[PDB]
Amino acid sequence: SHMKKFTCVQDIGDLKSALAESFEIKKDRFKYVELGRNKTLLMIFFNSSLRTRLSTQKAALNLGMNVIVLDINQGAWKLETERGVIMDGDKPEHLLEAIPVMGCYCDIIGVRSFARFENREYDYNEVIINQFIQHSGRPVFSMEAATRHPLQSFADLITIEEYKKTARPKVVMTWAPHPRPLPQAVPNSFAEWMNATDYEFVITHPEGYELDPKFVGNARVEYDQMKAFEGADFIYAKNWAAYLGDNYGQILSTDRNWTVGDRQMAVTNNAYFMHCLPVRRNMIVTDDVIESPQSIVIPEAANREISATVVLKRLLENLP
Amino acid sequence: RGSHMKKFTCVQDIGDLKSALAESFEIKKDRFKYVELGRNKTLLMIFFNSSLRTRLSTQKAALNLGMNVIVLDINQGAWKLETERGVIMDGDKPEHLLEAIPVMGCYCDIIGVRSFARFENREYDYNEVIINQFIQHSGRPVFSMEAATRHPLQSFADLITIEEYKKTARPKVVMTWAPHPRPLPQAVPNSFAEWMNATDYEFVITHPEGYELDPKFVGNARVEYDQMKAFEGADFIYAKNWAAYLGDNYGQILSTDRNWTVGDRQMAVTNNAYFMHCLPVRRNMIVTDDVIESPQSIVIPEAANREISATVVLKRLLENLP
Amino acid sequence: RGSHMKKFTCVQDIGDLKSALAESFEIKKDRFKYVELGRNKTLLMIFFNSSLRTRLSTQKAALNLGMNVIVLDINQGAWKLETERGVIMDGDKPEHLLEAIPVMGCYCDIIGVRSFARFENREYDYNEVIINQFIQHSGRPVFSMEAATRHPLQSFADLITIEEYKKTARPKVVMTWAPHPRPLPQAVPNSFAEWMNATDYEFVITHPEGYELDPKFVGNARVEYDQMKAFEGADFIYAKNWAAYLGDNYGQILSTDRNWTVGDRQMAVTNNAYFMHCLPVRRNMIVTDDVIESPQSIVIPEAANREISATVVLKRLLENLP
Ligand SMILES: CCC[C@H](NC(=O)CCC(=O)O)C(=O)O
Ligand SMILES: CCC[C@H](NC(=O)CCC(=O)O)C(=O)O
Ligand SMILES: CCC[C@H](NC(=O)CCC(=O)O)C(=O)O
Repeated sequence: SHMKKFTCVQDIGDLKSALAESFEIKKDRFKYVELGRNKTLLMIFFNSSLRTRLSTQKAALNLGMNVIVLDINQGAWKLETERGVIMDGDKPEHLLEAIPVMGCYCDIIGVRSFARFENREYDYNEVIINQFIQHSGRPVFSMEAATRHPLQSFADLITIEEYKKTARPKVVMTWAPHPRPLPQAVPNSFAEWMNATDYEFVITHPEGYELDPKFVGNARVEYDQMKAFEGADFIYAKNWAAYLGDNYGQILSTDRNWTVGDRQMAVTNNAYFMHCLPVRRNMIVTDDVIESPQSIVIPEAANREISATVVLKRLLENLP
Repeated sequence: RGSHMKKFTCVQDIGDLKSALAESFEIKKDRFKYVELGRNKTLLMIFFNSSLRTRLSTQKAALNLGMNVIVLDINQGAWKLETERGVIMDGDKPEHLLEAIPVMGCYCDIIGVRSFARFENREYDYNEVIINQFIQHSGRPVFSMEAATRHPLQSFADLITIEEYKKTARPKVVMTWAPHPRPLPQAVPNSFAEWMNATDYEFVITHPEGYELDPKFVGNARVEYDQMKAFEGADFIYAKNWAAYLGDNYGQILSTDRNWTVGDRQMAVTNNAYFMHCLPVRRNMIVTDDVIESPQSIVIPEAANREISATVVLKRLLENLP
Repeated sequence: RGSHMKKFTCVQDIGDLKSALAESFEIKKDRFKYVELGRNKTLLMIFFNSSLRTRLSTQKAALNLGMNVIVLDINQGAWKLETERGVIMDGDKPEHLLEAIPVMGCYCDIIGVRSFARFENREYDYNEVIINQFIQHSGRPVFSMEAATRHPLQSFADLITIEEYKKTARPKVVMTWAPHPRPLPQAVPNSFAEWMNATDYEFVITHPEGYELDPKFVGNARVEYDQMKAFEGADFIYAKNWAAYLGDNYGQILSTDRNWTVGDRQMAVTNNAYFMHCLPVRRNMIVTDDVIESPQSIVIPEAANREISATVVLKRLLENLP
């Protein structure tokens, strides 16, 4: 109703009407194509992106909006994040001017800023995405911040609601091996959203990979993957670098027994396989599992356009 | 057949050249006549390689039809893609082509893909594996922005331009090889041969020994190893370099013999022939500064038609969307 | 002029400043008043160098008028261009500016170009070769997004903002140099001077010894080598760095004297002068964290005006298209 931003599941409000708007748009994609007329959306990327990048633009177009995609670093000037420093080097511009400026030429702003893993507090305080909310002078929405990825999660919800065979399915989020250290933003956001639902949500990961409590909530945590997978209805695999104190942003394991393969899927209740994507085949999941019919990885991606369209619509409706 | 365009990768896709030409000139005359046809329709242009002409003329084409445009440079703004299936993705690539293709198809209505020959495996390039995967798994109509072995958008523009300047019904069009510093794909030459072979033009291909093109593209086109003989009485000169193709020289430079550089020497022997080149062009390599700057050079009006060929193709595709 | 705009590279192109500012504030008031003027008209924005403000603001401006927009980053998505004629293109560059320019002109209606001075040859930069070749060969109206020696879109933005906040009819506007770690083009300064010199303002330029600008730009503007003196009783402080321009020091850094860094010390001596800067600004080099964050700083409302200057220029250009 009165959406001023979109960085967490709280901003979307009641999940019932949110899911209603979602399926309404899936049914009539351009129904609100006149809503965003003469409204401009500025998409800012500090990181790579295929899905968010494409689906958000399609989403804005579904609402008749103008779209400006800006890849800082590539086309603009490197930004100085720390205040008070003497800008006599690498950075030609300071985030403190850049943010307000960018806000001068748009109506809504989308920002993607991966966790830098330099300082756990700096990341978890979502300093950057917050400065955009504080000084852009425009409604801001996350395209993945340091600790959350609402647009993705919202999409994960829509798709599960879409394929679930029972009213309260067992949804198991599972960790998987990866060669590089990834943020825990996707995992945090998933947990955050599944917890807002009535699903039988379970989190499984190797020892040492506990996520932030404020995110895990009262979700059951199982250190045995095969157990957690038992009778699952949906498997949401995703890797994430450590989080606890002395290991923040670190790779503690690359154990390939966690790679979601047929073995683990067999113990499930013919569960569907999900994943936000990008996905490293034969690392996170076997070719067979991802290529199998229980894999709804694509319908999942498709819904990204919907979550984004719905969010964008709400944001527009609340514009002055 | 032209009213049933499901894709656009070769000359067969365009159907009757007569009507295809008719539309081309209709649109040259009235650029935004169909600006309402693709309203709320979205085009996704995907580049795996650099581009100026295709990049710019396709977007303009899309806009002439009122479409929405999204240009994506994989590698630059996205994640590197793994092209081989079955491999363990424990390295350089975060995403696999198998997921990327379908994903991309989710957010648009029509897809345009540019993927140059990689020259790593001839079969891989000539079976057009990549471009075909986009066709098989994208879920959308796909048009080539230059694949490994063809470049229909260009050749279509070439046909339009030749039909636009030709002084006779069946001119002598000579495609000539030229020296180049790097190994280039035989896509433009192939596609040119294919389109010209589809016309009633007197088509001749001239290149040094060792640079013969795939027979399926050469067709029954006369092949002349004496550049000066080929140029005689020509009405159009289509210069373009391409790396070797046969046997052990696939994707190799056999020579950089500057005797083939198109200079006033060869042009003189022609019937005051027009000079054409798809661009980019390395001056004083492929063609002399004098020739390319000469009034017979229609290099630009040629490039300009790239907008027309793309508009007609996109229009056909729109008309055949579900 | 102004009513017959065929380009926009310098202040003469805008014409009568009075009506120019009239349109500027008309648009600030009603941003999409002419959203139908540029329908089906396409704008091509070319970038040879980085940009945040021109890049963003120009697109917004175009969208205000309902135009189609294509942003192109040569080097990134296109092929590297050969700027010199007559060379044998057998290396780094696959395309020559001589084809590229005309080609780019084929797919749009209006062209915006950004080409920073290269500091390789003073005459080459001040003759504004590149920006002029676009004007000669694009076959389209060309507006500057910052050439080697001017940046009209910025200075027109500055004029709009100074007129927007000035407290008297003819304020004292001082443009002051400032230290920087790298050599920058004198485009912004030149351009600022040029626009100020066309106003009834009291214009003063202050910089270290050795940093005198091109006389053609300086005009009859007062040049004070004592920063503190110049700042005395100022109404506006327009800080900006620039590398040497005179003889043997073209494109060089003669000084990094931090006493010139605009701080509270200098602002103190002004008449509660506003602080301005085109941006990007290196904090604690050009200006103090405090001065820029101070309430006298109108750096952002200034930047916001970039959208207006570009919307007015684009509008005039549209109104003068065939
Ligand atoms: C609009 C100003 C553009 C430019 N500034 C830079 O190139 C600054 C880059 C740096 O600070 O290193 C200049 O001085 O002309
Ligand atoms: C939407 C997912 C984005 C990201 N994943 C990656 O960046 C994976 C990159 C890699 O595989 O190297 C993450 O975990 O947040
Ligand atoms: C439209 C032509 C595209 C490409 N050309 C190049 O890759 C030229 C590169 C160079 O000149 O270095 C080719 O030959 O297929």
